[PDB]
Amino acid sequence: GSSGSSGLLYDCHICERKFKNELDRDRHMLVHGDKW
Ligand SMILES: [Zn+2]
Repeated sequence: GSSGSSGLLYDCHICERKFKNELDRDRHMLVHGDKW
C-alpha cells in the first residue's frame, strides 16, 4: 500500500475536477454558473 506526498484539496460538485486552493475551484464554478 502506497500514497503520494501531495494532492488536490478542493473539488467541483458539477464535473468532479479538483484544485490546489479554494480560490482556484471557486472561480471554476463560474463556468457552470454561466448556465443561469
Ligand atoms: Zn466543474
